[PDB]
Amino acid sequence: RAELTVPEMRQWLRNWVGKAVGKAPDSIDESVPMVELGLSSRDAVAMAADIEDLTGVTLSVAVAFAHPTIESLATRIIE
Ligand SMILES: [Ca+2]
Ligand SMILES: [Ca+2]
Ligand SMILES: [Ca+2]
Ligand SMILES: [Ca+2]
Ligand SMILES: [Ca+2]
Repeated sequence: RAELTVPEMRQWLRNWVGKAVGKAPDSIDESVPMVELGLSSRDAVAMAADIEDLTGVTLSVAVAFAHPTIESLATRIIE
């Protein structure tokens, strides 16, 4: 119960996207492709750095685009 969980990772991603695009985190759709959320390439760089600070994982292009939705990405980062 101590480790970072998938619900926690999902929430953190919704918060991040919500702040980047100016929307309530609860309104961020976890099933759409993250390239359709209104994130910029600059956002991707910043989010990748923030994920590495949160989890110690350096996210590869391969992993991210093979898990291209918030819910699938969160599941793969943790799991
Ligand atoms: Ca923005
Ligand atoms: Ca707004
Ligand atoms: Ca859904
Ligand atoms: Ca660092
Ligand atoms: Ca791994």
